[PDB]
Amino acid sequence: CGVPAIQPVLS
Amino acid sequence: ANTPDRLQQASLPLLSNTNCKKYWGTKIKDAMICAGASGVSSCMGDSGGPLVCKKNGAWTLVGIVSWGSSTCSTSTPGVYARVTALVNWVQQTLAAN
Amino acid sequence: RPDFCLEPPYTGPCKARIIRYFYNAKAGLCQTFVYGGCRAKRNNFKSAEDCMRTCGGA
Amino acid sequence: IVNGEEAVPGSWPWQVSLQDKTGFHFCGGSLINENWVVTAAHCGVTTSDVVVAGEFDQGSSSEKIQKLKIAKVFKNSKYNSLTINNDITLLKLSTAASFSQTVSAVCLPSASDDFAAGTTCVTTGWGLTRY
Repeated sequence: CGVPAIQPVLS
Repeated sequence: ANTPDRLQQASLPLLSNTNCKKYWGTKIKDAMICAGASGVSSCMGDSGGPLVCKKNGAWTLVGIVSWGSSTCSTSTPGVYARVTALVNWVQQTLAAN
Repeated sequence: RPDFCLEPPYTGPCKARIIRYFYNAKAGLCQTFVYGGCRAKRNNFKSAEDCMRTCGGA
Repeated sequence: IVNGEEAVPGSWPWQVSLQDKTGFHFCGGSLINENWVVTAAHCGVTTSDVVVAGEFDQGSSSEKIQKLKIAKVFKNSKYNSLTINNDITLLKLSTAASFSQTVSAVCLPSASDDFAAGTTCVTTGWGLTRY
């Protein structure tokens, strides 16, 4: 959990 | 209007209950956690959403968007359900169904 | 007749987008509005009928 | 969110949208696994609402998302309508989410977890941008 395929950015 | 079509996000600082209380006083109950008043704010349509914090590299559910300034004031702390506190119930509920 | 029927719609401190009805005395009818999900006042129905049966003609 | 920034598609995979039959969005929610959604109690979810996972742009003739059905709702018994305390609900899915690359679950904290004040967290949603 808590590990997205696509890394979020800035935030 | 002001109803985004595209998901949004924001970064904000968790507040300590004490400093929260400096604004909302006794309104701040136990299963509540505050954050914000940093220049952003949750607003209409945001409730039930999430407040995540990085625990050991992973994204953790720290709070759930609840309520706050009746106007989405950015100088004002927003309050969320504090997961930590609500957790067991969650677990149990899960476990029983 | 009740007089809460004359109060303006109340959104509340909560953050949802909930559509509700409230009697609008100026207009003379119930109209829709967005409710925050908590701390509702009395002029706030889940339906126009209700709204009409209760504040109707107030 | 007031004063937020537009996010990168699929970067907050746990985030869903609760909508009505007409497709109207009234609250957010979070995925905690393929069968459960955690949301606020005052959202007033009901078995006839829909969970929508996969989105990012709500204004898209058609995307690649999942519309799931609500199996069952559980408001937490202690929720105080007046104080707003213990504002939580779990939605049990009728149909599980196919986890993907745009669809994942968020981690759940431990009861004794301690989150320090001043820490930076994030919040996301499709709520008003201006008041």
